[PDB]
Amino acid sequence: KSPEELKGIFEKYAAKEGDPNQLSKEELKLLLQTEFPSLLKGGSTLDELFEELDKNGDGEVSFEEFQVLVKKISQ
Repeated sequence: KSPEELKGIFEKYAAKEGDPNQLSKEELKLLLQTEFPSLLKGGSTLDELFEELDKNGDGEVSFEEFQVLVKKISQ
């Protein structure tokens, strides 16, 4: 999906919890389950993936640091 579509997705799942800008594990899980069910395991198991994506180290994943996932996809 284009970065734009991925933004749309990011917003969808983020907003589904409430926070528009930042995904928790659950938003990621549902996101991944719907759009990329492999990636729940693939590359890294969800919990580890979350840490890997959360470069800023707050816990929850912003659209910017979420680009690490898109990088992984590109790889």
